[PDB]
Amino acid sequence: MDVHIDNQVLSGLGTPLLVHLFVPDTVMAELCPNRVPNCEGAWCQTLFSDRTGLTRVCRVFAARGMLPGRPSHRGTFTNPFHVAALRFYDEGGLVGELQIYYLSLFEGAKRLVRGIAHIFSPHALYVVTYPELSILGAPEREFRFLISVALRISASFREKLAMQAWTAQQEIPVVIPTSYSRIYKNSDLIREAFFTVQTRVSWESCWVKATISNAPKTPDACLWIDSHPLYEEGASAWGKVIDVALGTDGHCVHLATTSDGQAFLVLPGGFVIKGQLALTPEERGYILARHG
Amino acid sequence: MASNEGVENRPFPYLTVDADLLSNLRQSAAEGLFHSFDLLVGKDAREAGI
Amino acid sequence: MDLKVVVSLSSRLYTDEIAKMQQRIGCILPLASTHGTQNVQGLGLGQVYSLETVPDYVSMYNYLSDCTLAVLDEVSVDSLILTKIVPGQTYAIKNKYQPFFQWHGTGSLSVMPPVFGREHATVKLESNDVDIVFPMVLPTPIAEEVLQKILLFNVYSRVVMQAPGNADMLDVHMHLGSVSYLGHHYELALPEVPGPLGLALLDNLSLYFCIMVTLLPRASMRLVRGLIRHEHHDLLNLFQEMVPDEIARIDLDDLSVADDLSRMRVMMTYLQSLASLFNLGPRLATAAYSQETLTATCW
Amino acid sequence: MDLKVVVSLSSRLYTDEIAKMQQRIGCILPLASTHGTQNVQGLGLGQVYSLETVPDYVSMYNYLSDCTLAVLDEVSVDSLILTKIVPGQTYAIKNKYQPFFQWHGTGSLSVMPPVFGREHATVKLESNDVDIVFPMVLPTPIAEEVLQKILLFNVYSRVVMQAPGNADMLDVHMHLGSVSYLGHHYELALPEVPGPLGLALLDNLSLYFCIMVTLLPRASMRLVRGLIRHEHHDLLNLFQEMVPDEIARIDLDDLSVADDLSRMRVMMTYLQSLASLFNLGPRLATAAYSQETLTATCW
Repeated sequence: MDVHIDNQVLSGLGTPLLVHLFVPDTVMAELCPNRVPNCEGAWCQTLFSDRTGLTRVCRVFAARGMLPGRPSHRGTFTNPFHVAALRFYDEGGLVGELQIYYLSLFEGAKRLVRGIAHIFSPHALYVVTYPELSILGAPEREFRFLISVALRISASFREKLAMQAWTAQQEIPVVIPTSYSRIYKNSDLIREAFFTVQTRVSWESCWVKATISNAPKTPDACLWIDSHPLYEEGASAWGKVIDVALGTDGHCVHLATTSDGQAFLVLPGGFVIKGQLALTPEERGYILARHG
Repeated sequence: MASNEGVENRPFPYLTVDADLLSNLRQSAAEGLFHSFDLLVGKDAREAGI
Repeated sequence: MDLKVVVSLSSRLYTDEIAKMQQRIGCILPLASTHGTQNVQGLGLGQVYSLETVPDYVSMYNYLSDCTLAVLDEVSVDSLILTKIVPGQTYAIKNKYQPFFQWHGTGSLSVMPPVFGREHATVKLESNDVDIVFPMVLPTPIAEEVLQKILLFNVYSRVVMQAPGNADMLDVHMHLGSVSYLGHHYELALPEVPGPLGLALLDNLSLYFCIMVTLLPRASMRLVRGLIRHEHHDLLNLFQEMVPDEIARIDLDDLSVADDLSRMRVMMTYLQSLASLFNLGPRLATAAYSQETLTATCW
Repeated sequence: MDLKVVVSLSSRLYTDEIAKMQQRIGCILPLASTHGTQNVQGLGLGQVYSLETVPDYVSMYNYLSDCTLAVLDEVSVDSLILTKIVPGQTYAIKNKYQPFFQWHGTGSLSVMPPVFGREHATVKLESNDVDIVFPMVLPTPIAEEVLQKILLFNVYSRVVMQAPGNADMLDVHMHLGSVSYLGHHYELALPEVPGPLGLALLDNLSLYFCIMVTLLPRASMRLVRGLIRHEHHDLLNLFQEMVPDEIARIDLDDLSVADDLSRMRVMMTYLQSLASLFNLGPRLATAAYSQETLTATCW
């Protein structure tokens, strides 16, 4: 409980009121799979159930510890309707956002530590109370935001196909087996590709990072790619940076976004389709408030 | 140019020549008239070892 | 009272390097241990500073202050003749650094790690697969300026994490990047990532800062809060007409000389201790100098 | 082996001028050059200390840190004789400075510029139209006390000059006039006014100390907030309890990042420059002392 007295000297800087917390390891396993990283970097954020938002309070830098109860394993130490957001990370690039709903922090402070139900992930979360001192719309905004943006990109791809007399060419010199005779059903390629492109949504997708570029000089020479398996053979990876191999390996749909607003759909076999990126100042600003 | 590029310090038998060279010595040495010159202060103006 | 150290080389000279070593006569380098016969790898600073390794400069200071310092005297095809630095002896010194700094009379010289450039102060002897790393001797002002810049960078690097790029470009490479001189400007090498063992100094700094900020006086704050608003001064160009309200909040209470005096005593006593955490470098006092020879007499 | 320096005067002295050196045979003097006879002017402190203009304390500290010290040894119609001060050598000292004082064995002497009137410590040589100024010598603790007290009194005088609301001249003089050490009592003079600006002692240790102590809390909060990790020293955690709540509620988002860097670096430079001032620069010890003779065997 040392980080709690560590905060409160300067805790009043960013935010008026905060809630102390503790997160089990099985709960973190949603954020950082196949790893148990420390949370020294982990920087919080805040979130409101309206267009207004404030972030970057950076509440607690907290080490792992077992709970004061003996049977508490080894967890990570640290309007009633909103989706409060937290962002964990370390010195490395292992970053994860977790959601918390009120009615769990308000009612969870019941009576000095208590378990509460976590609505987003089906596990308990522990809340410690210092003894001396329009429901579905709030989680539904980000989802439809990203869905409509990706659909705009898809419509751009479709119109660019229309400009080419409904044909495609290569821009990545990878020799195909030349055995494609409806094998893998060359139309099913683009059917399943559009499947996975329009279905998948993540706050950390390629165009998210590509919209927000620090410099003019470097990101022009920088590309942001994400390739995901065909027919959901595995998990997706978002936000790889290119300071090609991805055209070679089949069953990987590749999406490459530039800083300028160019998108590129790469299929297995090196074929490239171009699309355009368009975001209004409002959505650009919302993404800048979120990611930055 | 640089001070010591080809200046050998070894103790040769020097010839004692009559004509006088001292005039305008430090100024022509500082501005840089002659390349590969070496200045040695009183602690280092002796016959070197063998 | 008389110390002559010979370092023997297993392999040959390989004349390609001997010319550069020979115009490198009369300069400092720290050696591993004081014996009549030395190892070749312990001689230079090459042990503490591996080429592949990221530089952590406070560790270089710690290594450099511990080892004995030696004056290069003569290079021979198989031999390195160096007399060392006896604490109570006076000897001449002559220096040529590729970052070239001009000295004054009676100016104390500090010994520092070669922060500026690896290729500059290091000579590779690939014949033994070694690299002789010479330390940097600078006038004390520029030395403490550069060390302060190094520590402030080691802090603000941990700070500027997850901030706008406008923090990334400015503090990281406007003041922590370059060091000025009379019509001159030298860049610095910067550790790409914050180095461990550097902030080990900063922890003690935070301790002293907590203890000092518990005992700050009151009247000085009132004087400054008055002088910034009523008058104009060059030292007070920093503060504009607006005051940091922190001073107003601490200032509220009245004055008493009896309170100021004991605070002042303990503040003075805690100011004598900072010279241990600020030096971190063996100092050499200047006795005489000649720009026409670039050969001073340090002490 | 020898270190004596014989100065020859150009003009023959007057009879009145001879008497006071024979009075002040036992006193330390600055010396610009360790070489030959050397133009007369270098010896006195009248170059650093200006009879023409009000001179700062900074020049006197920086000069006495670096310049050579000498002892008057013999005086003749033209000739003056001095003995160089070299580390590791034993000398004899008289207390021919004026501010009457006690001495003690194992006493830690330090050389610092006269805070009192130089005309009280200087002699004017009208034969050579020059002035010889003699530097002050004080044991370490009492010198600490004198500087601390005179700076406190300067701050108080500037405050009573600025805002007459909180102004207690009588209790200021009562608390800062007396100096008590070893059961001995000394009452030192206090100046009448700080003035508009810069009356030969005011600017340096008032302004530097004031701006450093105003900036220290903000800089310390920035550093402590940036420095928390796992591996940091434990005492940091404990001392985080020490800091006041108002210093704890200080905002870091108020001040700009560039302004934060400016304040951090400027305050660090000021504090590093101020620390060595309070170590009191030129230091020496003593073997024994004889009062009725006025003789201190120093080294």
